[PDB]
Amino acid sequence: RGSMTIQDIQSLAEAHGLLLTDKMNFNEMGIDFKVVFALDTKGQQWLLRIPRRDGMREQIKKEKRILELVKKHLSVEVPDWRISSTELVAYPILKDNPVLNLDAETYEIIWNMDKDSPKYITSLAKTLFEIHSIPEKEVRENDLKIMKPSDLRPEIANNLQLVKSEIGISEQLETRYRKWLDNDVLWADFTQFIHGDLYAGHVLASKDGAVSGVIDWSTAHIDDPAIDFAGHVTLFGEESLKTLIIEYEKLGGKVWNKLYEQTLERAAASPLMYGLFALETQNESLIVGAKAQLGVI
Repeated sequence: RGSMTIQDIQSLAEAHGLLLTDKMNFNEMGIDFKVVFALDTKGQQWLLRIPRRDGMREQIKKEKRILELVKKHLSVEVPDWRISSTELVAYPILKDNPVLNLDAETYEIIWNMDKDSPKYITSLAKTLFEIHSIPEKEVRENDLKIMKPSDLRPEIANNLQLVKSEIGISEQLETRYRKWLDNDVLWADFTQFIHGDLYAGHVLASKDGAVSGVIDWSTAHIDDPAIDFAGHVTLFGEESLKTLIIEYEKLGGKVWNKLYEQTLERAAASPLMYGLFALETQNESLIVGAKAQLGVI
């Protein structure tokens, strides 16, 4: 970006009680945050998230609350936000690398783990169980979004009609979403605390596939549990999804007979959810990417 120097970053961090070496890497793929991998003067590795624009205070305080809450309930590491202002978010680096990363240029998937690892399935299922176990009372106490079963279909109906109007959508994708909305028996009669964007990019694991951490908690709220399975089906396939649901159930994960079906519809609905995102932001580059996934390109 060249928007700020290492000295500018050292000054920001020092102002929040963090003294940084001049050894820094950048990740500029984030639309909301400039990301920095930094070293403090004791050799501790830090992740800095520096907001790209003003107005993100509510977003940052909410994620802070979410991390404080999930920290009490998960066996795996989550970011420990020791700094959290409108100017800077900072946490010490966690134990393991993400399951995959994206090529800086092309956004090609680079697997850090053997995708076929069954230790990924057993450990991911345990984490899913602990996240989904987080009590509603505690969620309400933290002023987080709570979607009830009866809220889900109205909301997605409104998303469909909005995205069709503003971005456009293929006849085949629109009819799949309409059939999904009318297919009552797919929709669970309970909602649970979910990560809200749980896919391999946000899961930290050893090379053998043992999940040790989960990052990027900004989207966490009470909603359709199937949202937390959707990101698995794309990258790992339907057989792997079946193995995961079974492993989840064995732990006492609350399922229904159509969780499988709902997950596939949720995954097939990524282009609609990206439509929504790209539409709020108003970034023209993002709207064009949306059109492509929605099949109007």
